[PDB]
Amino acid sequence: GSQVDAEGNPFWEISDKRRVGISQFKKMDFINIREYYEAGGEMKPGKKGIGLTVDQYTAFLKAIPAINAELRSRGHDIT
Amino acid sequence: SQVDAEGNPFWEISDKRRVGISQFKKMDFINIREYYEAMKPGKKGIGLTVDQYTAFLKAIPAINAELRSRGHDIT
Amino acid sequence: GSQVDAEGNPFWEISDKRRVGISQFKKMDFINIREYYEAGGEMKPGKKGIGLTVDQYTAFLKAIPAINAELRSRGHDIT
Amino acid sequence: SQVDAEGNPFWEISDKRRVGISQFKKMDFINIREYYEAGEMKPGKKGIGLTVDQYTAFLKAIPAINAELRSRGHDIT
Amino acid sequence: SQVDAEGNPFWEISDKRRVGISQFKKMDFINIREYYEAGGEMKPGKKGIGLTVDQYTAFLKAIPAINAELRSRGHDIT
Amino acid sequence: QVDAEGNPFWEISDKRRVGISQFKKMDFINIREYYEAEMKPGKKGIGLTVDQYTAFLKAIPAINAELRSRGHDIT
DNA sequence: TTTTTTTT
DNA sequence: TTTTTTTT
DNA sequence: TTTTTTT
Repeated sequence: GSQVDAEGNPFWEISDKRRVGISQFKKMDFINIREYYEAGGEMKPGKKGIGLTVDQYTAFLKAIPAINAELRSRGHDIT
Repeated sequence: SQVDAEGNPFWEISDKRRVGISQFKKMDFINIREYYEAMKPGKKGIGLTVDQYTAFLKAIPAINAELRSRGHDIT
Repeated sequence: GSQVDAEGNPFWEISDKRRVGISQFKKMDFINIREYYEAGGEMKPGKKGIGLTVDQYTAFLKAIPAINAELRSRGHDIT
Repeated sequence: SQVDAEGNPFWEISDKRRVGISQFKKMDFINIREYYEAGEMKPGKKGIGLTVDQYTAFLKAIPAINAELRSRGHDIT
Repeated sequence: SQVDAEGNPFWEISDKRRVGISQFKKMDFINIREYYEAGGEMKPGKKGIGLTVDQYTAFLKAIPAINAELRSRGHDIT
Repeated sequence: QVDAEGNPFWEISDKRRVGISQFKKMDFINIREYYEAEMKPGKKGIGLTVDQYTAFLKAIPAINAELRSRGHDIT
């Protein structure tokens, strides 16, 4: 479910140490997919990851049906 | 719908950026990564497991919702 | 018996590819039963497995006598 | 000690986690697995299936792991 | 005299049993093992034994005795 | 050397024997690990049928060849 | 300069 | 949305 | 004290 950090930036966990988040930066929005490390009971973002510009994420959303199909063909249950 | 040098399929999301599926040791990963010209993979990027990629997928409608409310159009 | 992984964590082999290990996360102890894969030297933990809270583990331990009894009535020897 | 739909026995280790024995390809398995609800209770992705040899190797390690857990402050009978 | 998927030599002795040489932790092992089919590719199974080079050589020393006893029980050995 | 059953055996290590036995009318050539109490046979090990053992014997020169070229010393 | 741990 | 398998 | 988001 949709959580929020200190800055009020929304994130969703996709692992125990991996998130997707929306942050703002130099007037633009960025969708980040990144590993988090633990630092003093809190979670900071780490070097392993990628920040998507809004358009790069929408190009991504369009390749999803093709990705989904190929996965199934390899025996995965994609709902 | 392209196919790379290894034989894995990809989809360009930028001049330098790709989404792909690769198999490393019988195991499947969904990679989102920057590429530089040799076209080799670089520092920025992430290798998602299937479980991780499906968790992502379930979060997508809400992400789009929050993206929308910040003024972006997603279909 | 108690071998130590790269990061100081105790593990016990139960197979050439499966292990039980103790490790910390969010400052709490987790008992992991997980299969490992080889990679450029060391065995690293894999995606196939389950990680137990300590109470989950002690609940398992409470179930062991009855499990042993049921395996024996299927002709397995259990020391 | 309870019985599932497949008639197998299980012991609950938490609200959505189970340990149980099953037969499959005339072999016995120790299963430690997450379950989810569906009109009723189905096994999930997270989990492992132990061959009895693997399970007996486990049993052998228990006193050692138990000692470790006590040295970290856990109460383990 | 054929080579497996990993790249090691082996010899069949049954329908599902191989003798093979593999390297592990810098030492050579001679495995006498049962294999199963899986992904159309025979993989090593639970049943078998891995010999260190010293155990295999000790084993070769015991062969003429083994052969003798088998012959007296009526088996032919070349 | 003879074990408790009456079978002959040959030590190939401090805990490992080669022995011949006779179960259910056939002859087995056993390569097995044994353990203390009065030694008794362990799970780890393999019992060959005479045929498999003869197939084994044919390989031996080829195996010795392989090991020798890995610098091992075999008479 | 790619690619597999950790609950409620 | 299950269920395995070398190497002293 | 001990590396580490954002084209």
